[PDB]
Amino acid sequence: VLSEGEWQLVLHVWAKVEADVAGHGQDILIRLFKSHPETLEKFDRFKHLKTEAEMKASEDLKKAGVTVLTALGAILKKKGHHEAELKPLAQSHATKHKIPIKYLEFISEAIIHVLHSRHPGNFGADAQGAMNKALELFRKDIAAKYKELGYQG
Ligand code: HEM
Ligand SMILES: O=N[O-]
Ligand SMILES: O=N[O-]
Ligand SMILES: O=N[O-]
Ligand SMILES: O=N[O-]
Ligand SMILES: O=N[O-]
Ligand SMILES: O=N[O-]
Ligand SMILES: O=N[O-]
Repeated sequence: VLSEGEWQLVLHVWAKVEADVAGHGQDILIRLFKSHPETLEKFDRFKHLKTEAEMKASEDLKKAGVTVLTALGAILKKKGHHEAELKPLAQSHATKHKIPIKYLEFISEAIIHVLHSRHPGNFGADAQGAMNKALELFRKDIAAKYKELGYQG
């Protein structure tokens, strides 16, 4: 359970993300795909992209990134009261996309990497720790839902 102060660190850096969600989503998904190429294979629509340049020019990839961060933002803004939001997301990611928890770990790592790079004004050690705690809570609650749904994750 996060403190209100931890949530405010999370939401203060999230506010900067929201200045340009598309740009942040491109940097985050590209970092994920570069750092863990096997994750790109889950995306039928742009799994053929070969290079970072191709990835940056992909309007579909950009839209995916917006979709991810907007859904994650809505979850973060619930400050742990995210049961309703997590239901559909868990279901799709368990049953349709087949995203293992290990891959949610990799995207959390990519998020933290990009925020650290872009937002040193709002992402010092305390803020990074709060964001890690928020992402760990997300993964914990998603993992519990996966088990309910029948997916070993
Ligand atoms: C913070 C973590 C994540 C969030 C909040 C998120 C959110 C979303 C949302 C909102 C959608 C659209 C609706 C849906 O299908 O549920 C989506 C689609 C998808 N997500 Fe995620 N996602 C996350 C992580 C991942 C990861 C790590 C992968 C793969 C390694 C993944 C693979 C997919 C795929 C394959 C689709 C379908 C995209 C398409 O139609 O081309 N997601 N995700
Ligand atoms: O009270 N701030 O963790
Ligand atoms: O895309 N960052 O390595
Ligand atoms: O496509 N924005 O959630
Ligand atoms: O706690 N949300 O499943
Ligand atoms: O409650 N969403 O399946
Ligand atoms: O649960 N929808 O893919
Ligand atoms: O993308 N992780 O450093």
